[PDB]
Amino acid sequence: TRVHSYRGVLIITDELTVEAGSRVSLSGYVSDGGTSDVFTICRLLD
Amino acid sequence: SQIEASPTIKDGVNASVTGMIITKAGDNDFVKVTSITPTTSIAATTADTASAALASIE
Repeated sequence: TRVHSYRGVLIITDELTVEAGSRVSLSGYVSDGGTSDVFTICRLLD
Repeated sequence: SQIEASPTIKDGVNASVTGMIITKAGDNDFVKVTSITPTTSIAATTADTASAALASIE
């Protein structure tokens, strides 16, 4: 009788996954003119 | 030392020293040792508790 044993290595298996997300943000409004240069009263003529 | 140095055996055959057991490890799954006079004895099937055998056969 021997009963003699052996020894191995520590083998482990795992599944890893990292995830993320996305969101789009928008801000708009109906045009009521716009930032202009030389905002002055005018007198058009044809 | 010799069994871990053969160019075509080095990978796939895991061995020990006791006080040896030529098992399999990685890639290659099938192993077989045979001699005439000295020993090359026993079977000691690795496939354990069905699951190991089943996982291979599946």
